[PDB]
Amino acid sequence: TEGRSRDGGLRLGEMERDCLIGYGASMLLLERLMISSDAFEVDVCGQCGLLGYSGWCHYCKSSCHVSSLRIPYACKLLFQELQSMNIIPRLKLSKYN
Amino acid sequence: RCPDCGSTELVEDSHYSQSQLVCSDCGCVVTEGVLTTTFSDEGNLREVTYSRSTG
Amino acid sequence: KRITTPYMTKYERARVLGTRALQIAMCAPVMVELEGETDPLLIAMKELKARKIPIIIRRYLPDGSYEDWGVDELIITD
Amino acid sequence: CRKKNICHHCGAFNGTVKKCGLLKIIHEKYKTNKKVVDPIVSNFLQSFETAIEHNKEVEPLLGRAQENLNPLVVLNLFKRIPAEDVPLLLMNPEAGKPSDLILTRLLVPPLCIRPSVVNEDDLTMKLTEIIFLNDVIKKHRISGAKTQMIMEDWDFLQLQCALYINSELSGIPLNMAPKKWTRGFVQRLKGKQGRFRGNLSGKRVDFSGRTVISPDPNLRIDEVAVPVHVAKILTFPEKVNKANINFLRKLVQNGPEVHPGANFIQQRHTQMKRFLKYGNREKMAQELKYGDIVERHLIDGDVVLFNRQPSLHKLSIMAHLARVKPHRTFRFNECVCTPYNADFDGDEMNLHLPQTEEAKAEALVLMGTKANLVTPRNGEPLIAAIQDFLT
Amino acid sequence: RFGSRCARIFRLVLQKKHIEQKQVEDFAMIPAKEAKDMLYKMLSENFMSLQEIPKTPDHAPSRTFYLYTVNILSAARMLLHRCYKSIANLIERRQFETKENKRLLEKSQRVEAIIASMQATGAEEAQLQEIEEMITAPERQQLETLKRNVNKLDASEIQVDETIFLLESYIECTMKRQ
Amino acid sequence: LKPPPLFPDTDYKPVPLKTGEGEEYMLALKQELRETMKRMPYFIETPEERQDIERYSKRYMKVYKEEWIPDWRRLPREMMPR
Amino acid sequence: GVSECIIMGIPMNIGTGLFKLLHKADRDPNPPKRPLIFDTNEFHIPLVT
Amino acid sequence: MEVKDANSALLSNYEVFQLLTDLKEQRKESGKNKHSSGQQNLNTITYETLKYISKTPCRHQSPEIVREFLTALKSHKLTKAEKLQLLNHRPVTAVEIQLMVEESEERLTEEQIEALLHTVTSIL
Amino acid sequence: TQAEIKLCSLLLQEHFGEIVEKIGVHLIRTGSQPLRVIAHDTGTSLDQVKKALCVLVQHNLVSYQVHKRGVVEYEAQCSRVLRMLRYPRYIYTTKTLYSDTGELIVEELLLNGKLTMSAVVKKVADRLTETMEDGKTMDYAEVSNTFVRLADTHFVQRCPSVPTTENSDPGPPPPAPTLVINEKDMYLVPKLSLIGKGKRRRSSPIPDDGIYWQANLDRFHQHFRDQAIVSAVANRMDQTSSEIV
Amino acid sequence: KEQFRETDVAKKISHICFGMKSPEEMRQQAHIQVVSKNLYSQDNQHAPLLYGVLDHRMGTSEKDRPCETCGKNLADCLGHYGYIDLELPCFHVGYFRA
Amino acid sequence: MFVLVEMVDTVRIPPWQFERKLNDSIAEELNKKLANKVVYNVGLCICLFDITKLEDAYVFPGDGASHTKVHFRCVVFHPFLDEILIGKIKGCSPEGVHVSLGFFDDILIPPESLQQPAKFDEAEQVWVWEYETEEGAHDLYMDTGEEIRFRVVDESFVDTSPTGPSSKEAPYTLVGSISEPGLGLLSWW
Ligand SMILES: [Mg+2]
Ligand SMILES: [Zn+2]
Ligand SMILES: [Zn+2]
Ligand SMILES: [Zn+2]
Ligand SMILES: [Zn+2]
Repeated sequence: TEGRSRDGGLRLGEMERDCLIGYGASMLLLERLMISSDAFEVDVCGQCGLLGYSGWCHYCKSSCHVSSLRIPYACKLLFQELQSMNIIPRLKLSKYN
Repeated sequence: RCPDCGSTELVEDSHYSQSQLVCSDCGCVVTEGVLTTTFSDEGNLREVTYSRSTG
Repeated sequence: KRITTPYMTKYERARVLGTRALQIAMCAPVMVELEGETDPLLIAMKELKARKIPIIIRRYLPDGSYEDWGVDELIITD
Repeated sequence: CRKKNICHHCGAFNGTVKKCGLLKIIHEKYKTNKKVVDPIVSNFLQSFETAIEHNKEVEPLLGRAQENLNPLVVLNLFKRIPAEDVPLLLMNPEAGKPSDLILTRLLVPPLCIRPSVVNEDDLTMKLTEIIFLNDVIKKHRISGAKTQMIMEDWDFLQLQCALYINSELSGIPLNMAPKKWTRGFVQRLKGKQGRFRGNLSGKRVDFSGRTVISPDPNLRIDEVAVPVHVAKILTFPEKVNKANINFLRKLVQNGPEVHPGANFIQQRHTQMKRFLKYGNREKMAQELKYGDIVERHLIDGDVVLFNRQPSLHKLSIMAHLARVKPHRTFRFNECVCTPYNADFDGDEMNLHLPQTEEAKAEALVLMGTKANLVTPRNGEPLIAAIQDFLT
Repeated sequence: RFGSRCARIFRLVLQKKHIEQKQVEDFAMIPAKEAKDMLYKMLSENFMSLQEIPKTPDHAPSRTFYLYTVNILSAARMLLHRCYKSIANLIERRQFETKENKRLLEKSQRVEAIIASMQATGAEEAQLQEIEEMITAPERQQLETLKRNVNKLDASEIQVDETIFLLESYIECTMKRQ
Repeated sequence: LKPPPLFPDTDYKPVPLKTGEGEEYMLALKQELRETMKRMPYFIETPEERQDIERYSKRYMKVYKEEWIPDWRRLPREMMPR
Repeated sequence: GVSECIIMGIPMNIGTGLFKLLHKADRDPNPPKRPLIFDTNEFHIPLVT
Repeated sequence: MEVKDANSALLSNYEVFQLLTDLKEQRKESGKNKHSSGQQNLNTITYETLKYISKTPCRHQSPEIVREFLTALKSHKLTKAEKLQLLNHRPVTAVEIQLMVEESEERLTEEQIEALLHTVTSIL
Repeated sequence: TQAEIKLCSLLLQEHFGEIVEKIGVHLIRTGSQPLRVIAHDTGTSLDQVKKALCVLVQHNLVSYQVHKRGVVEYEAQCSRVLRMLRYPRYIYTTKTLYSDTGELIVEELLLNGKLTMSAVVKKVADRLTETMEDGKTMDYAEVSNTFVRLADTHFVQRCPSVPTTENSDPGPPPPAPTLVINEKDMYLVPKLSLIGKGKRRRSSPIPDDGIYWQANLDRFHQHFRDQAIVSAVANRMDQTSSEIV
Repeated sequence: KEQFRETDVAKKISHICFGMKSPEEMRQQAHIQVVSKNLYSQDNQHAPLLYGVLDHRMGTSEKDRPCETCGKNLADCLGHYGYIDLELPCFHVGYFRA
Repeated sequence: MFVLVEMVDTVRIPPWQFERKLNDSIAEELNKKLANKVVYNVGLCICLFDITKLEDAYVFPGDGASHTKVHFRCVVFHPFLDEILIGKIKGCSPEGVHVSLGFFDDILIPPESLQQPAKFDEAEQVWVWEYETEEGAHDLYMDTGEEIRFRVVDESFVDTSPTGPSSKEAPYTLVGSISEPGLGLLSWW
C-alpha cells in the first residue's frame, strides 16, 4: 500500500533503479524488486506455451507438459490483459542449466 | 479450531502493521495478510442500484 | 594458458562472498577455525582472507569458450 | 506491388481501396477517369436503371457507387487465400492466419483483474452493454425490421467494440459523443501511472523506514544510528546453525519486547509460523533445531541501505553499518553530507534492509561507504571535511 | 436448403439484376414479415451480395439504397469449398468408425482366417459350428451395420465427386488463365 | 439463461441417397482399390525396427522383397537406394 | 536486455551476473567401470549367414 | 531424467546376487539414519530380492566357471537367450528341455539334447 | 486453402501412408525447394525422403527442375493430389467404352503411375489369369489391340522422353536428366508382336524400352463433360434431341 | 507399488512468441460462455447469475467466497477465461491499419 | 529377465553433504531416488548399476546446493514374452491363479492357460485339477504352493498419472501359461 493512514512502504522510483544498475550489483535489485515486493508463482504448459492452473492445463486436458515458475505478480497481470486483447504471448521455456 | 492444539482460543490480532489470527493458546499463526482497496480508486467509485443491476 | 587479467575484480569478490555466506548459513562445514563469531558474512570474509574457500570461477569470454581460475590463485587486492 | 494495377494471374483490374469514413472502407474499382472510360465502369453504371427510375436522387450520384467492404464479405474472401501467399504477407503461419485477423468471438478477462467495485468496473459495464445490444439486435433482426436502422445498430455495435479497446478516439459525431472519460486498455497500460511507468519499472517495497535526519559526529564515516523503535519493527530471518545457536536462544527468550529479541519462528518442516507474543513458555527456545529460521530484530552491525529521495547520481544510495540508539531520528556523521546533499533543515531519508545473505554481501562490497570516497565523473574526493571542521 | 420460395426469390433476383425488398415482395407476394427475414438469412449465407448505392457521398445508412446483386463465380468457389470440407469430414467419420471398430474387426478376421484355413487339406468338419459360439456371432449384425454405414458414406462421396466435376469445370472455364 | 443444445433441430433433412447396380459396382470398385494400393513397393510402410530378443524363429518368417528401382534414366542421379 | 530481465524477475547479465561459479568438490570424473561377466562380446555371433 | 538405452545388455542371476551381496557388505555397517522413506524402500526391495535369490540354483557359482560353461556352450549354436536361461534355470530333465529350445526337436537331436543335459548337470 | 491441404493429407494417408503424407504435405505447403532444405525441415532420414520423392515422381505427384546455380528444385502439383478420387470414374468409363481388357489396362496404368507397352500388356495378361479358367488362354494380341484403340481414342497418352546423352551435353551428366515431352508421338503406340500365354498362378529385353505411357485425364474429363451435356439435353427437351447432341 | 513420475518441474524462460488466437482455439481455452445481460439475481441475496457476468467460475474478489472452477480463495485462485459469441462479425481497431 | 539400461539425470546436493566424496553422495541419492519403483516403459527399477560420467558441479544463484549431471546405468526388472519362470502362488481367482515373485506379485494364470480338463471348482475358490487316468479330480493348487514353472505370454503397462486439477492396481502387468507338459507343480514332473 501507499499512504500513512493506510500502511505505507516507500517507492523504488526509476532513478534508484538506474543507481542499482550503475554499481554493477545483480542480486540486490532482483531482491528489492521481486522477492520483497510482489513475489508470486504460476504454472505453464510447455507444449502450448501458455499459463494454466494447479498443474493442469485446461487448454490441453493434460498434466504432463505442465511446470511451475516464479514471476512478479504485475507481470502475470500483464499477460492476462494482453491475452484478453487476443494478443497471446505464447511463452517458451527450457532447462535452467 | 487450532490445527496444532484443537482449542478454540483463537483471537484475531495485529502486529505493528500485520493483520493476523493467532491461536492464543499455543502461539501458532493460522491466517495472516489481507487485501484491500486503495484511495486511488476511491475517487473512481460509482454505484448502480441493485434493482437496476438485477434488470 | 590463460589470457584474462590475473587480479580479482570486485564483482567476483562480491559474488564469491555472497554465495559462500549463503552456503555457511545452511549447516555447511567451515574450513577455518572460528573464535566465536556468529555472522555468516564475517566467517566468509575470514575464510577468504585465509584463502580456503572451495569455489572455482568460470570466466566466459563472449564467443562461448571459458577459462577456470581457483579462488586461491587470483591476486586478491584491497 | 502497389505499382501493379491489374492482376497478372487473371487480368482483373482492381481499384484503390480507401477508408471512405471513420471505421468504413471502400474499394475504388468502379471509378470513372479523365481518360477513356473503362469498360468495367461503363457496364457498372448502366445497372442502376431501376433505382434511377424509382428514386431521383440516384442519378445525380450514380457515379459515387463503389465496391464497399464489410466484415462478412472480407472474412469470406480471406478464408480462400492460398497458403503460399501468407509468408509474403509477413505472416508467421504458426502465429496464425488471415481469417483469425477479423474477429468474431471475444474473450472476457478473469475476475481476478477486476475488483467487485470499480458499482462494477467499466469493463463489466462495457461487456454488459455489448451483450445487451447483441441480444436485442438478434431478436429484432429476427423481427424483420427496416434496413437502414438495422445497419445503424450494426455500426453502433462496432463503435462500442472499438471503444472497448481504446477510450481516446475523438471522431465520434456530436449527437452520441461520450460526455465523460473512461479507461480503455491502452489508458491503463500507458501513461505515467500505467503498468510500464507506474508498476513494473519502479514499485513499492517492504522492510523500509523513513524519518527526519540530524547530525552525530561521534560515529565513524561508515555507520548510522537507527532508533530503537524502528529497530523493533524491521527484522532479518536468520537460519539456525551450529555457530549461532546459543545467540538465537537468548534472542528468543527476550521475546518481542526487549530490544535484542525476535518476532516470529518458522519450523523446518511445518510451514506454520509461531508467534512469540503468545509463546506461553521458553520451551520454544529449547526446541530449536538446525533448519528453523528466527525473525530477529535488527541489531548492531547489520547492513542497511540509506537513500536520499531526489536521486541524481549513483552516490545518493549507499550501504551503512547500523547501530541502535535511543532517540527518534536517523543520525550520521556530517563528512558524509556532500554526496547525499542533505541539509539538516528538516529533510527526511529512506532506509531499506535487504532480506538475503547474497544481497547483504553485495551491498557491503560494491556499495559500502569506505569504497566510495571518489566520484566517477572525474575521480575527485567527495566525502571530506565540511564547514566548522575546516575552521 | 430453403424450399421452392427461396429458389423463387433468388431467380427473381438473377433475372432482376438490381432490386429491393418491396419490389421482391410485390413480385412474389412473399408475405410481409416473411420476405425480409429470409432476405436477411441468405444474405448471412453469402449467397447474395449487397451493392448499397449512396444517396449522399458519405454512404450513410440513412442515405443509401440496398440494391441486391449476384456473384456466380464467388458462389461456385465457396460451394466448392463446402464440398471440399464435405469429403474431408466423411473420411474423418469413415476412419473414426474404422479405428473404433478395428478391435472387433481383427477379432473376427482371425477366426474367419482360421475357418478358411486348412479347408482344402481335408480337415474334419467339427470346426464350423464350434468356432461360431464366440461373442462375435451376435455381433455380425453390428459389423454389417458398420459395413452399410461405410457403404452409405462411400456412395455419397462418389456422388459428391459428381457435383465437383460441374463446379470445377465452370470455375475453370470462367478462368481465362492469363 | 441456458445456451441451446449443441445440436439444434432442423426441418430440412438430407436428400435420400441413390442406389442401383451401377452404384453398387462403383462401391465394389472403390472397395477393391482401397484394398489394392497396400500390396506393392510404392506403399512405403515404415521399415521394420527394434527387435526384442534374439529369437530363433526369425530364420523363417522374415519378409523378403526386391529393392524396387524405377527407370533411373528418368530421375536425377542423386537418390540411389543402393 | 537489462530492462527485460528486470520485469521478468531474473538476474541481469552484467556486473556480478557475468560469470558462473563451480564447487571445488573432491570428485573423481569418469570413474572405473563396473565389470560384467555374462554378456561379453566374444560369445555373440549372428545365426543368419 | 532421461532413458538412453532400454535394451543395452542382459545379466545373469549370479551377477545380481554378487551385486546384492556387495551392497549387503555396505549394509548394516552403520546405524540407520531414518532420514526418509528411501531407507525403508531400498531395504525392503533389497532384502526381498536377496531372500528370493537365496532359493535359486544359481547360488554358489563363480565368474570363471560361468565363463567356462559359456565357452563350452558356444559350440552348440544356441541363442544367447537360451544360454542365459540354461544358466539361470539349470534344467535337470529333457522334458523341460523340449519346451526350452525353439524347434527343440527339429533343431537338435536326442543325443545332442542328452549332451546339453549332461553339460548343465555336470558343469553347474 | 486449408480444407484442400487437409484433403491432400488424408488422401496421402489413405493411399501411401505416413512418411509419404508428411513429405507431400510439407512440399505442397512450401512449394519448390531443393532436397537438402526439405530434409532439414522434416528432420527425418534422407533415405526416407529420397524414397518418398521417387515414388511420388513415379506417379507424377511431384516434379523436379534444374534451377539456377545448378541446384535441383522439387515441386508438387496440388491439383494432381485430387485425382485418385476419380479413378473409379475413369475405370467405369473405360469399361463402358472398352472390354475388361481395357479396364485392366487403365487399372495397371493408374496404379503403376507409368508403364511401357510390353510391361503393361504382359501384366494385364498375367492378372487376367484370375478371370479365365477351364483351359482358356490369353494372348497379348487382344490386349495390344485394346490399348492401341485406347491411345487412338486419346484416352492413353505417352509420357515425356529422356533426352539423348550422346546428342546433348556430352561428358559428365547434369544433376537431373531434364526429360523432354514430344507431341508428334503422343498417341504413336510402339510396335510389337510378342505374345505370351498367361500363367494361371501355378507358382512353378524390352523392345519398347523407355516408351512410358499414362492415362489421359483431360480426355476423361472431356468425356465426362460430353456425358453431362448429353444428360442435360435429355432432361431438357427429348431423347431424340439428346441423341443429336 | 506405483509408476514413477518426476518430482521437479523447475525451468527457466528462454523466449516469448507473440501472436493472435483463432476463434475455435479461443473457445477451447474459455471455460464457459456468458449469456445473461443482468449481473445479480433479483432476490435479496445479491447472488450472481448462473451463466451471467461475474460468475465465480471466472474467479473471485470476495474474501469470503471460493472460486467455482477451483475451490480456492482470492489469494489462491489464478483466474479463468470465458467467451462471448458475436452474431455479426466486426473489425478490430489495432489491426484495422493492417 | 534382468536388463541393464542407460540413464542420465541431474541432481541437487544440499551443502551439509560436502564432506563426503561427491561420487558416493550422488550414488546414494540417485539410489534412494530411483530404487524400488517402476518405469512406464522399461519395467521395475531395482538399484543403480554404475555411474559412468560426471559433468561440472554448478552452484546456481539463489541457492547454495551444488548442481551436477550424471551419466549412469541401472538394472531393471523386465521379463520378455515367452520367458520361462518359477514363482510361488499367492491366491486363486475365477479369472485365474495369482502368482507371486516375492518382490513382485502382479502375475495371473488365467483358466485359458490352465489345463483344459479342469475348468471350475466345487464352489471352493481353490482351483482344482483333472486328468485322464490318474489324478481323479482330487489335486488342487494351494494359494501359496511351490515355485511353479510357467512361461509368460502377455505383459502390459498401464499409466496412472493424475487427471484433472489437483485437489490402485499395479501399473505393470504380466500373464503366464501353464498348459504345456512339464509346466506347473514340479511334483507332477
Ligand atoms: Mg533540506
Ligand atoms: Zn497446454
Ligand atoms: Zn493452538
Ligand atoms: Zn487473378
Ligand atoms: Zn479458480
